[PDB]
Amino acid sequence: FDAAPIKKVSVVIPVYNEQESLPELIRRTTTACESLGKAWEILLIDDGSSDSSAELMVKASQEADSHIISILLNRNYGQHAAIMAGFSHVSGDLIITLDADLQNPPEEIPRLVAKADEGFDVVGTVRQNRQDSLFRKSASKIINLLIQRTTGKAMGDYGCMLRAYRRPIIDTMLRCHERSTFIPILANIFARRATEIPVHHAEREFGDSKYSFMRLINLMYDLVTCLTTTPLRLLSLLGSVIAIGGFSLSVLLIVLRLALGPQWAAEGVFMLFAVLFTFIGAQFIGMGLLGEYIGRIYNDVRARPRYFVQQVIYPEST
Amino acid sequence: FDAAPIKKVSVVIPVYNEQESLPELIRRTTTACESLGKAWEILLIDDGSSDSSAELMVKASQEADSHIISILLNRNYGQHAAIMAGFSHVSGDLIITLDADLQNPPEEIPRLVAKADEGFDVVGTVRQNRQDSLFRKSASKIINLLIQRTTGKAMGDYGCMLRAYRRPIIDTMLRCHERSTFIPILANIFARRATEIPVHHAEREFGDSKYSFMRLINLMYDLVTCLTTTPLRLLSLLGSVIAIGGFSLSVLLIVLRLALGPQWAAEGVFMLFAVLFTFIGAQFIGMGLLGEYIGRIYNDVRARPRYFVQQVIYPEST
Amino acid sequence: FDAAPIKKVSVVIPVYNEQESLPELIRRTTTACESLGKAWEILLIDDGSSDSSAELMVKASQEADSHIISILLNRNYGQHAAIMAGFSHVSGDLIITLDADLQNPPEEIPRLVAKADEGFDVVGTVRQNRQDSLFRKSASKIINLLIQRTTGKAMGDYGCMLRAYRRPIIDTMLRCHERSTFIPILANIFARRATEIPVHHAEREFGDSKYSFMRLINLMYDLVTCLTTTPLRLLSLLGSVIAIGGFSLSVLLIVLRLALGPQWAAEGVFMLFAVLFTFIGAQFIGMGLLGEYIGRIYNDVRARPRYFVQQVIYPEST
Amino acid sequence: FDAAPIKKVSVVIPVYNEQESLPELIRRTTTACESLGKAWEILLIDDGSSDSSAELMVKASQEADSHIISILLNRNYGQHAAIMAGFSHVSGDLIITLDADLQNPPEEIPRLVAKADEGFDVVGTVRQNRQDSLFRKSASKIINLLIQRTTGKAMGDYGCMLRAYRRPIIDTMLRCHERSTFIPILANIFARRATEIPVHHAEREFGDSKYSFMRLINLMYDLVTCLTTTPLRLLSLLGSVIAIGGFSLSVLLIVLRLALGPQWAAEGVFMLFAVLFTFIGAQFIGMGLLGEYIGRIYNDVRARPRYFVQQVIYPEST
Ligand SMILES: O=c1ccn([C@@H]2O[C@H](COP(=O)(O)OP(=O)(O)O)[C@@H](O)[C@H]2O)c(=O)[nH]1
Ligand SMILES: O=c1ccn([C@@H]2O[C@H](COP(=O)(O)OP(=O)(O)O)[C@@H](O)[C@H]2O)c(=O)[nH]1
Ligand SMILES: O=c1ccn([C@@H]2O[C@H](COP(=O)(O)OP(=O)(O)O)[C@@H](O)[C@H]2O)c(=O)[nH]1
Ligand SMILES: O=c1ccn([C@@H]2O[C@H](COP(=O)(O)OP(=O)(O)O)[C@@H](O)[C@H]2O)c(=O)[nH]1
Ligand SMILES: [Mn+2]
Ligand SMILES: [Mn+2]
Ligand SMILES: [Mn+2]
Ligand SMILES: [Mn+2]
Repeated sequence: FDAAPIKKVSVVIPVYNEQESLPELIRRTTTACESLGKAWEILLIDDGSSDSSAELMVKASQEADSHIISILLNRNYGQHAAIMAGFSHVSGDLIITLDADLQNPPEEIPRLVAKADEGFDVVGTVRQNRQDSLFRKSASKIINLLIQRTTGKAMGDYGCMLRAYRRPIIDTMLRCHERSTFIPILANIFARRATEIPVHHAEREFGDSKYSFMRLINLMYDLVTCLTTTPLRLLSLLGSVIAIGGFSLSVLLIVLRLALGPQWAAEGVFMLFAVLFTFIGAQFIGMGLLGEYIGRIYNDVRARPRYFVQQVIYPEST
Repeated sequence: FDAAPIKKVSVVIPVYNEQESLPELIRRTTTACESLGKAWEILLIDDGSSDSSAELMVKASQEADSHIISILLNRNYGQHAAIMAGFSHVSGDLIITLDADLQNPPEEIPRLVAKADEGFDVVGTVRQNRQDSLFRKSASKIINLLIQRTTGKAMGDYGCMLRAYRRPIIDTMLRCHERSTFIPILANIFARRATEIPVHHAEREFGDSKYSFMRLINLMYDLVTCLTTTPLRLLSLLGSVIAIGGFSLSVLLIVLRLALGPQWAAEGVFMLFAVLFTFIGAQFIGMGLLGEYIGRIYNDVRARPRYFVQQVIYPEST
Repeated sequence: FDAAPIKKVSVVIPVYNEQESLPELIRRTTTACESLGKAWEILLIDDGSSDSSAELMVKASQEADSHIISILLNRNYGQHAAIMAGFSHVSGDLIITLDADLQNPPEEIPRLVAKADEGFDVVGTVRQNRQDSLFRKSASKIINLLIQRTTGKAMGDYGCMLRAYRRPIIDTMLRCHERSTFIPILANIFARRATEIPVHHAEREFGDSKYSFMRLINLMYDLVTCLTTTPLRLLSLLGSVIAIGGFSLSVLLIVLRLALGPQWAAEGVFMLFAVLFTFIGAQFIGMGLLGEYIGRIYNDVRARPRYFVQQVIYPEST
Repeated sequence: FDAAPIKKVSVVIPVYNEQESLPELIRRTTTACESLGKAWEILLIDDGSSDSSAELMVKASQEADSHIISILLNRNYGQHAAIMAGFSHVSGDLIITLDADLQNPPEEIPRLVAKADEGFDVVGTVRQNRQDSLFRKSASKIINLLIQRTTGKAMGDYGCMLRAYRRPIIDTMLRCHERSTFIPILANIFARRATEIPVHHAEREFGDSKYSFMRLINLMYDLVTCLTTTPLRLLSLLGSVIAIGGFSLSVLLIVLRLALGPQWAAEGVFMLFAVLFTFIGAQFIGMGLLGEYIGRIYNDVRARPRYFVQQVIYPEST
């Protein structure tokens, strides 16, 4: 777990129509950062805000002895794209991500900085006081189950964006080819050592959440497609089940009619429907056959590392 | 909006079986360009013309003190491919695109040059006197709706090829991997600042329009495929609707028959048809599942920028 | 048509289980090449022959003052792959391709060399005395129709491998990414100027043709897939036709039953079948929608030139 | 078959939850390697073992005068990925692969080393005493049939991982783009000369086999997808068969009804079902049409060599 000590830190905050909370956010974040006794930097990214957020950001950047860098984008690209834009400019050894709605307490930064200074590459967080509602709860349960099945371990909370990373992870991720990503998952791919911290949560003080239904469906699709290619494998299973059922039912119908003779007027249509079901299952099998190669192409185009080494131990003589 | 002043301009005109209009076009364009009081250049591209257009082009290029460069292609590749070929040779700071049928008045060039000299990267145009016909009007309405939904702003008129660009945009676009493109849309992807101008329109004086039905369907397909990958997402919605309807209808049939007893001779076939509809919906869901990964692969292969920066504002101390 | 004069020539002959014809082939080819009065070279490629062809090839290469180079492959890759292997070693300015079964008269080489020396990049050939049989004739007719529709001109005869190319074409083709190709078509993509020559044809003197039914189906698939992506567009047309027919038939059934009342006992099943046909057509439309993006990806991965320039004509002052 | 003599050898052993067999394995492998009278090296790779295997590996590496290198991975990637990780560090001229369960006798190493020293690039092995059970036997029969059909020769036994390779093969394979591979097959792609050796087999002394049902299905899929793209071609054949059958049956029904008049009450539904079957076959044809291009894209993205040269024989004068 040994690592070089941290001497500078950077903070990345995506902003999108959050003029109401920005004034308090700036003061609280500045106080928290100054409480570290460490060199600090702040970067604010405007994801195509329609309100006056950009004006406040530039005004803050123009204040005397200001440590705030303002970055403007020509349109709305998304939260993670803005985070990548922020990463492209950071100069500190440790990177902190934070939300602009102020639901994440800025006062938790020093704990993350300390734990990362112990030597850990990636430090996560878990919301001890987490709202419970059937939709979010079920989604989180299924998503965490899939994540632990795939990665081999559970990360506690994936939806919390209050996290810390070291610069090498940022440099590694920034060179990836894939255009769409989920930063918390993509970070664990290159992490040699990880930990977590409990933190408390609060509701947004002003405005409304920007994640609508479609903007949430897109996020779910991105997450699932970034995790695994497994869904392409269930089509063949479903087709096999349907085909076996149809074939067995047709054979049983033939045997029953031969043994007992005619029974109903609509017997022939039933046999034809059974054959139709068998063909429909064969169609699912074919689609899964296509999906296998499609997934292979996707993985090859992605060009992720084929393996990751945790450490190498040579003897006294190489 | 500050930018370096313009000192040279270049004009690109695709030619394809337009011998009738070329003589007048050359004179009018030369007069318009000379009215600028600016260094000017003209490039004519032959997109595999079958008539004598190439002979007229070479003769014009061979005239004394001629500023016309003639470029010949071994076959018909298309309008935008010819425009790219022209861009590959331009030397001026500002680039002007114009049609050879002379429907676009060459006299509007100085206005575009002046407005671009103000500092704007991309200057468009809008046809104030635009022909109205149900086909074109509906197509334009739907296309503009989709464009404003995707890009976030409307461009006024996409079908008008009388436009201006600065050289950096040309260099950026010329290095893109994609083989098929729509220049007006691809230009806005890299534009930091854009404007528009009203202009008048006229019908072609000679000949007939070269865009047939199939040559228009191909253009529509290219435009839609260059805009977005959304169409791959509607298949799953349609499948979900069909499957839900079929399942509900089958359950209702079972409940009704149990409550009221037999009602019709053809009841079983109705249940079988309901099951068939459910499976057919599942098939659409599977095809959409494939489409998600196909779109991901397409975007990754394209390799467009993940974000574009409008400007960065550091404090007095970096 | 001006070009540098030719001073050396090279000949490429694929060999695959042709020991019977090789002795006569070597003598006739040597005589023909020596009749040119030009520096000449010969390359023989063994495509994994099971007979003693390799032994004869090496023996010929080991003869005193022999101009024959023998190349052996670890397995059977195909005719065009062997031709590419030959191209990878040629040193002459002009390249000649010839078959090993001796159906192509070696005595026609000097005519090709002379015509190429006139300046033409690519010289083809046409079989004046061509066997007629329904299978081959219909296949050639349809293939030539498609080729002339796509490329814009007809090449006369595509199945004749007796052809000539200049070295720059070979170098251009050899750097293409695509693993499967049809050399005659891929050559015309980069040819600035082409011509043809009539030649006579004969049946193979010994052995049997190596192209079986499956080995011919694979060749047809390679040719069609190298030509165009159009076949992916007919699925949507077929689906549209089927859906329109089904919808019209269902509406007509409803109208007729309302106007005239009940007519048959099996009316409901007919309506259900009409709805089923409509959905089946929608499925074809969806598959074509997928095919559009698949073809786009294929073209982008291929990375062929976006345009080819025949010549550029600057004025007296650049 | 001439090749440089071997002076150093390396051994690669994947380890995954095999603490029970590791102590005996280390001693037996050390004795076998020391019996060669040749410079030797050993590399142990931990594929994310949950038991104490890593502790034993590091302890062995820390022993005085130890020739064992221990490599740890952050998670379970697979057997072949671990073998690739081992290959990334080997320094010897010849590479030996061995299993950790000790079913492969380590005493067979010197025979492989000697035969490879004769000059062969790749040396395989065949299990003379092989367990027979319907599942494994049928799978091996079909797999070997497909392998010999594709590659042109049979390898004897593909499931035996006790094999030897020279360093150039390792370097060639290590630069391949494909993320998923089957090492024995991928090795033969670049092998100029290969041989085999009989060896005896034994059951694992401790623990249980780690290859479950799903972990075996994934391996079968990887093997088949690495071999060939043929499965995408059978869909069109099946569709053609179904469509021809349906069309013939419908025509026969029409002819029979016209000749003999009405015969059954359910005649119309039979004709409709025949039409439905024809359309279903057309759907398979379309899916195969898509599969052709998908396979082309897969092969192009893979970027394997278009041909491999066994040897070149120039005359006395080049
Ligand atoms: O398109 C978007 C949506 C959100 N955000 C930012 O992401 C954070 C999450 O805000 P939101 O309230 O939507 O998320 P919630 O906490 O309600 O889940 C905020 O800083 C937003 O400004 C953004 O930059 N772009
Ligand atoms: O394959 C084509 C079709 C058109 N054009 C050029 O594109 C412009 C548009 O001409 P057209 O009359 O077809 O378009 P319209 O103005 O009628 O929409 C003209 O300069 C044509 O010469 C071209 O270069 N290649
Ligand atoms: O897999 C193959 C098949 C053919 N050929 C060569 O291609 C030419 C064509 O021979 P074939 O008689 O099969 O073609 P045909 O003239 O009958 O169409 C001959 O030189 C063959 O040796 C080859 O190199 N590899
Ligand atoms: O995910 C896996 C599965 C197996 N193995 C190793 O591969 C070899 C094969 O072991 P197993 O007993 O599963 O194969 P079997 O010989 O029973 O077919 C052993 O050295 C395992 O440690 C591995 O490294 N990773
Ligand atoms: Mn919020
Ligand atoms: Mn026009
Ligand atoms: Mn022949
Ligand atoms: Mn075992």
